[PDB]
Amino acid sequence: MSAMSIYIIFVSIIAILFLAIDLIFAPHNPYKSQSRSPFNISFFIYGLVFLLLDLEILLLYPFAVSEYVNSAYGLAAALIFIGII
Amino acid sequence: MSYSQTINSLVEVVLVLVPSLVGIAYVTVGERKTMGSMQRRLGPNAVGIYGLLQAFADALKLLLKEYVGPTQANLVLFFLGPVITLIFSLLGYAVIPYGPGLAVNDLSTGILYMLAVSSLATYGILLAGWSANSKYAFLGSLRSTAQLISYELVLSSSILLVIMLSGSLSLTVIVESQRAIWYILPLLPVFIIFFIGSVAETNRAPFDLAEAESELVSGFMTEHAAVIFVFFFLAEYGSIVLMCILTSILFLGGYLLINAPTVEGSFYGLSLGVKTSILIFVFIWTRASFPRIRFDQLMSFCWTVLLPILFALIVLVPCILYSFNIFPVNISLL
Amino acid sequence: MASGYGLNGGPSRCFPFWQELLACYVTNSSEDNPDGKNKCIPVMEDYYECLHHRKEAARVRALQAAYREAEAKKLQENPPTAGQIRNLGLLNKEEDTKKVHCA
Amino acid sequence: MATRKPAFNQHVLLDTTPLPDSIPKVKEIGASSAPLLSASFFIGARCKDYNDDYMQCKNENPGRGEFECLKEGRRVTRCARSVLKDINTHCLEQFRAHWQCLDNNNQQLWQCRPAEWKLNKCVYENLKLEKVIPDQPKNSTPVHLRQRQIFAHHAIPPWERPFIPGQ
Amino acid sequence: WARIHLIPLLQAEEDRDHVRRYLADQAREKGLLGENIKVYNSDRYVRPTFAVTPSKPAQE
Amino acid sequence: SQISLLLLKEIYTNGSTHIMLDILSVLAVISGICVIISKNPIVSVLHLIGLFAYVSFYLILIGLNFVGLSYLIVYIGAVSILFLFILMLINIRTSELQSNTSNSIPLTILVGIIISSFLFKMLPYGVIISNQKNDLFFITSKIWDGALAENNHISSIGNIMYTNYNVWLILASFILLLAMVGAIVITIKP
Amino acid sequence: TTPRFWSTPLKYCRWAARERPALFFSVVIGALGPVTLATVPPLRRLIGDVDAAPIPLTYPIPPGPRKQLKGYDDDTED
Amino acid sequence: SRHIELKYPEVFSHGSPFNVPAGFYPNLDHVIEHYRKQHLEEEERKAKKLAAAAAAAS
Amino acid sequence: PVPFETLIPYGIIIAMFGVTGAGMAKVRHMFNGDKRHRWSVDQWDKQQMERDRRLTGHLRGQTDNPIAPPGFEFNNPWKVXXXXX
Amino acid sequence: NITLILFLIGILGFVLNRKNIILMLISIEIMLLSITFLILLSSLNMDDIIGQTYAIYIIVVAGAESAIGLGILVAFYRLRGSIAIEY
Amino acid sequence: NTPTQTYQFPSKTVKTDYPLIDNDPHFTRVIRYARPSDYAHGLAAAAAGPAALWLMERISPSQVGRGGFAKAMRLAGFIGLAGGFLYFYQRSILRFYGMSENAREVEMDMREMTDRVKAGLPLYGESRLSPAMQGVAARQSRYSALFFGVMPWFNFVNHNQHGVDTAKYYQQAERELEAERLAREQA
Repeated sequence: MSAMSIYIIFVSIIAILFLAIDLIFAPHNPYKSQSRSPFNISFFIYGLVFLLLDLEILLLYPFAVSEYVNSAYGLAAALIFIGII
Repeated sequence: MSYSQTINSLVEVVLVLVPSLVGIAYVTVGERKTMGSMQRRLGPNAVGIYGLLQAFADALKLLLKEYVGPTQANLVLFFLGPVITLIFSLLGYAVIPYGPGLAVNDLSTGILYMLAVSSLATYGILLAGWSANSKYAFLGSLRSTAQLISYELVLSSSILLVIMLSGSLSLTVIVESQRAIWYILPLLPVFIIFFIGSVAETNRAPFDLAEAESELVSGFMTEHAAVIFVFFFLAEYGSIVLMCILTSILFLGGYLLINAPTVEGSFYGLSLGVKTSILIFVFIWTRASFPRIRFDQLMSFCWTVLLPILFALIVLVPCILYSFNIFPVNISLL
Repeated sequence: MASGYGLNGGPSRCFPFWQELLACYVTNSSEDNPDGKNKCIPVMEDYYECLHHRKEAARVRALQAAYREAEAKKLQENPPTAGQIRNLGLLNKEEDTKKVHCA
Repeated sequence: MATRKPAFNQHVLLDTTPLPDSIPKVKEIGASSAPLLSASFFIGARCKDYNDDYMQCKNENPGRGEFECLKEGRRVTRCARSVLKDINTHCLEQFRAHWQCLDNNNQQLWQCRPAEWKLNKCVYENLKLEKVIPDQPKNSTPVHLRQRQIFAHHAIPPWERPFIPGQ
Repeated sequence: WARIHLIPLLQAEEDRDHVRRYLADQAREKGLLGENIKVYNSDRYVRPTFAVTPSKPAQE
Repeated sequence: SQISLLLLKEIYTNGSTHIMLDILSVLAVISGICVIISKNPIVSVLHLIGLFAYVSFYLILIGLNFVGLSYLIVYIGAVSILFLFILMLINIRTSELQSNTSNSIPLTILVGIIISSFLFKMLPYGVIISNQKNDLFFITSKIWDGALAENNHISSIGNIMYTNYNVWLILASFILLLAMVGAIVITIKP
Repeated sequence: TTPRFWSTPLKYCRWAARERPALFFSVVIGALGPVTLATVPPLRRLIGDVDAAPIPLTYPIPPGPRKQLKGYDDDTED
Repeated sequence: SRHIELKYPEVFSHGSPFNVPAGFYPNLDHVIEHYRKQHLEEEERKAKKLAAAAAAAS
Repeated sequence: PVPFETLIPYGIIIAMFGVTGAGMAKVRHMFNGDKRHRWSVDQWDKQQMERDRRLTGHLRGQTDNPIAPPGFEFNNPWKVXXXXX
Repeated sequence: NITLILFLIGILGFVLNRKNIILMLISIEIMLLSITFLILLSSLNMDDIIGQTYAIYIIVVAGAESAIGLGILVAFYRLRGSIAIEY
Repeated sequence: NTPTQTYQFPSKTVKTDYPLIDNDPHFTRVIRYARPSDYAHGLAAAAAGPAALWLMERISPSQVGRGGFAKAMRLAGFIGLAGGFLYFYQRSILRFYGMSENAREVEMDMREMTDRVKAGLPLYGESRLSPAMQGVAARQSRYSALFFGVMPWFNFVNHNQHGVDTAKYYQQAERELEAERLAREQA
């Protein structure tokens, strides 16, 4: 059994124990139209520029683990790619 | 091998996960005591000897407190966000090397694993604010999600500069490659930007609108009771410790120092701990020292200051590496 | 596949079959003899075999049947155990090596 | 079998059928990775021609190099075996020191320089086989002959010196 | 360069195993099906993708 | 004679269990079905993220670690976060979005049989050899000249994507540039 | 009040260094990439800082015909 | 035309130069020779058209 | 003066890292047969360890012998799998 | 095989949906993931890194087109105030 | 000094009028073989851009604000300079391709390369790139100037894949090495 599989199971188990304690031993009582408004476009921009810039960083990660074979020629294309973005 | 594989994996997981949670518990006790000494006060000194049981009192109190969920929107969805945040906040510890290869998973793609699990943790915050069925708290959780993704870009841009130096995503190889020099010296601006990004990534002050109650519209985390508070708080301290460990790994030489297997391992663990603890102290030090930045200013800081510098450094650094014939080899070495 | 760049940084495993097929076409097809591309037909079938393995799969399905039909007819008085095989070719386990080899 | 990296293997398949008698026999090399690695440059020094010839034979017969290069494969096994026989009869203590250090140090050659320098000297003075690395930068000392190692976990003592033949 | 010096002695040992096991699967085929099924029209050696395996694993 | 072929369990260096691909496959389909029958669109996107994770987890377990983690970072980490932000800001009445799915069920059956029967015939053996007594086992062995200096999949991609295939990278860059300029031009007050 | 670049280029540069430091010095650092790509490698040649040869990433097959070796034949076994 | 002519004959030079097994790449000498012939004829066909016509003829 | 009580949690945090480091180093070393473990294991390294096991039985076993024992030519493991190719 | 079933799920999204235009955007994402998963598995069978490269550019382009589509939806919703088709 | 392989790689043969000199000449070779007319055509085409924008402002005024036209001219002047330079490069490189009359260029190439043979230097020079990466550069910029209306590319690598059988350069060098030998003896 891989140490990574047991790790995932244990972390999940911890989360269930915390839920179980507060579900079993904590008290519980029955203690429990809507207007609308326009939303701010800045939220769409933050997500949009994050996503598009997140993709470009992802595309540069192969270069950082391939710099030796890429050498000067691969660096040119990386610099061309960086300049465009 | 010598004994059972399952036994080894049990013990290795228990050795990393259990002492980690002990350390996360005492980072909260240390935060209160460090800010207190800075505030001419004591901090927790009565719950247990020297206040050493304070975090255990807090956790048990909250775990036995009653939870007040929303107006029956959904049982599963309400807990779904908190569960995701805690699990993926803790999953990143599995690639931390406490010595060369001394990790739960000695992964060659380890840096990308850490980035992925952090991206999956932002879901819980966003899925919580929506599930609360309060349009006021949703906007705060929305602003907190915008800050987390924006500064995720700052961290992965900084990390890309470190990978260019070491030529590898293995956390072990990054650390071994610092026997030449700790990357904080050649990449000093990157280390400062990365540390600032790690504070913002953790919703920590001066970037702490998520828990700010004095700001009129802020304080999304402030409506979390009982078990849900424990989930979110543990996830946050767990991420603070992991962002300090990763900062030491990338820039402070990881487990490196300044014959028996037990003592070599202890010294490597201690050196990583000392470096991590110092950054935890600085982390507490900045919360006590600064006022809070407005949401519009913190987004402008990320997108008009930190990122333009980082993308400029992304051009310069490989040009320096090529110009000095120092593009590293990418094969398994170190 | 035909690219010539494999998963481990080396070349792709079907690339030699792809180079041969292109080699057969370029040197046996032309404008003068459009029927010269017929020779490249067995080479094409080898390339598709490398990619997909439908012939080799078919051959082993048949051979496993005969193999697993011969073992039922025979009676294994004392087949080697997993522990002994693990001792095959080792520095101090000649008896296990001899037993597994039926020597 | 294929050179693909497995991801779901749960079993090992062995075949006890030997080689046909028409093929001359050969004793396989019985040395583990760490001893082979401490003796690699020594094997390279003596058997480079046969190693090159074997590889060139395979390149001359694409798709057929396993077969019809067997006789050249057998030479490469015998020459390497001669170097591990000669080392074990003349440098055994120094040989065991270097490969035991290598096995304890992630098989990283730069972690065992004192043990390497001791073996390099002994081998050269009995077998006339010398370690050589092509194309090292002429403006620096060869990395394996450097008194200090940057990536070494323990610092090389100052009383343990590199072996430069002719001194 | 250390690995380069070791490659031919390790490759030649793997080459004899492939030759050994390929001839054995040939002899088994002829003694079971009566003739050798041709997978490739080429005469080159192709490393197997499938292998005939016993219906059961080792007992222990 | 004797038993020429020896099959025995591997003890260490074992390898992952092929059972776990089947749970990941079924969990992807269930999550897939939950996407298009979900009442609320936000719940539909939450099931979409689960579908992304199961595919990503599947790719990781077969050894496609870089692309599998790329899915987690890119699709779940940024595309899905953008979808939920917009969906959770817009006014949605779930009642206005419910079609009578029973009216679409006969067409659903006909489409499923027709399309599946055509594309399945097009799948190469690699994708159909081990799905739906005599079973075929895959055999693997070592090479030494090929294993001199292994590249990880990310390295192998890096060796060619800036040099041999850099026209694709340029094309993608201009597509990313168009997306940033376009999405901005149509949303924000100038 | 802010200077214009195309009329007075140097005055604009001083203002940008002082009033938009993050934007100005990103352009300066970004332009240092190409500058070191033009200066240092010529500089390094003059001083004698030579580039290291590439390390082998494949078996280095010897160029030329085979050498026709005579040694370690089958009769040499045992 | 039934015979396909490669727009990119240089695809015969593709292939990873890393981790190359001995005897992996097939021999392409005949392929190289094919394109030496095609290049030499074309160069010779231009060599005669301008030497015979537009020169020594006008 | 120095507020030592404030520094005690840091000592606990530092000591927890040491416990993990020492513990992980010890159990891994016992698993490897009382020798230091491997790291940055690539395909060549894994193959050399499998070749070490078919000489000694142990994936970390070492032998300087120039002559392989009988049955070495027969114990090269061909790994079998059912699905992922 | 799983990749084929996923393509049907994306196909079936257009069959069953008369009024949810957001589901139309999601069903394209399902189709594109199904086709990329098929390329990835085939690239593993044929030991070809170009398949992984092709899949990376599909992720880049499909991520790029998701952003354009959401931006177009935002410009649409700014004027209408609804993403519901009256049917 | 003949390597017995004067045609190392499979090149693409294209039907043109004039002999092929170089499928991928070096940037500096394309600047040094430029004719005075190529420069004349280069600036004249470069001047056309801003001149057309200027003429489009004189006949049909844009009604732009105070500084708008200067900004537009700056972009037009750069567009014309980029467009004009690519036109200049195409005119010189088309003679290497054999797609334009190139008798003068054929002569000086035959001269220039022959001098290198007898001096011992490589025909196309020495490269810091691996031989595999030289193939990548050769297969990227080969005939690339025919695509200049869409995407620009220039050869800055020193590789040995120029599309031409190199026997012609060695025959001349050998042939006039003996002429200088006989002349030296007769002295």
